[PDB]
Amino acid sequence: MHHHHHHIEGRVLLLDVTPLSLGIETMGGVMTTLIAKNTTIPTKHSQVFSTAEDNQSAVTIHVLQGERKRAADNKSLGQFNLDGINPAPRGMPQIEVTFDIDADGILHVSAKDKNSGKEQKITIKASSGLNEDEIQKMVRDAEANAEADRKFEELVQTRNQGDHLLHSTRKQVEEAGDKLPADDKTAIESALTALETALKGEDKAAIEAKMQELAQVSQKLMEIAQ
Amino acid sequence: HHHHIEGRVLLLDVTPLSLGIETMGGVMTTLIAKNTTIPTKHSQVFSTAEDNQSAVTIHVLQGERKRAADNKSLGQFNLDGINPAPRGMPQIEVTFDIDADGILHVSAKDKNSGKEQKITIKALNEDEIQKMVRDAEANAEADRKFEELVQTRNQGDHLLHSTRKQVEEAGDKLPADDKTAIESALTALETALKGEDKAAIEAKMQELAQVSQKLMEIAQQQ
Repeated sequence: MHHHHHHIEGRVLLLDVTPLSLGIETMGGVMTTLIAKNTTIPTKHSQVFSTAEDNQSAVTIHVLQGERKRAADNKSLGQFNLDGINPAPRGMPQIEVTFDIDADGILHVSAKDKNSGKEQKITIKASSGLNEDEIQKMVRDAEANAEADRKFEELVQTRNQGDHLLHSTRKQVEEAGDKLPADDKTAIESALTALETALKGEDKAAIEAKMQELAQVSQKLMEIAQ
Repeated sequence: HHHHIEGRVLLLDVTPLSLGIETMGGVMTTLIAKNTTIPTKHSQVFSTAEDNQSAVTIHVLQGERKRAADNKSLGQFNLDGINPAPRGMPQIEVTFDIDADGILHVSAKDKNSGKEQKITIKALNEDEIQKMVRDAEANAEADRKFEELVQTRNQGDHLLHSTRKQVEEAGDKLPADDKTAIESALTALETALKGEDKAAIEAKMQELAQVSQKLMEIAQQQ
């Protein structure tokens, strides 16, 4: 006797639901959703995130509310800081961010360093403002821009992948005095400047091609100097 | 190196597929989304889909498909001991917890009875993962239309049964022509739920609400 008259919703009378999605801002200005809309309070989500660059001592938890992928197109609840992270390469540290909304509708956002054991913790309301004309306007707007939103997401991904290489190679440009051959660092310079201008923009794996081009130039020097 | 936060953290694995449970309508409700960093923990609250429901079946699904039959079943468990009540009343807290080793812990806890059941599933292959993602990509429109359809059906079903309860509440004080109209609208809606069209359903829901005002007040006065 398994599943019949055993089913599940999804809808619970005595409890509130989240009017619209809640999350944090991540590199590239992208909203990473933690608690999705129409989620029934109380709810809790705990997830690990990391620093966006090498030797980074601090991160800003930025709480966003909305269905848009672009952070700026989402309502910004509030933000706080967590510092005192032992330096380490980009992606190395482990920051546990937790969104816990209680029965009263109070969002408890916390960020913890799994290394130091240090945690900054705040509460904020998800229930303020709103007024469903607003909510519906927001979600409808999200429905309108959905394609552009997804495109933007993949774009940002490729982008940050490029930014990492930019910062890296630029930080790796001088291993020693004049160790890197002269006039190579010139073409390299025009290359990565033209890369900074390659992303203020829209497109594409074109950037990616530029990246796979700029990886193998100084790769000579660097690899032989390893 | 300014202030930012990257979602990608190395040394830590990531969910290959979306994980969730089967919910009313035969739809897969996602708790832990695809490409989420392990360890991760998500918790929500669910209720019964029916009145006087003494138990719930937690059916754990993995995949990007909206239909439950279109995803992978990781396991199931029954939670009994639930004090029979109207639907929506019981509070069943469902938790998905994937620890560092990649182990899935799914728990369900009835907050009234305090009784709790918990399963642990271990850790598909690259093929059939990419097959799943592929099927998702291909059928995405059909899936979305399906999810919307089941949302609408759920709405209309709540409306249907609550209205029927309102009728049963006072059927003696309810006018004959009014009763006939209401029951025609109910039968119409019930029939429309079995269909594939949203607009038809929300229409019949509308029309049902249009003739139900007297029923509302009369039910109240009892």
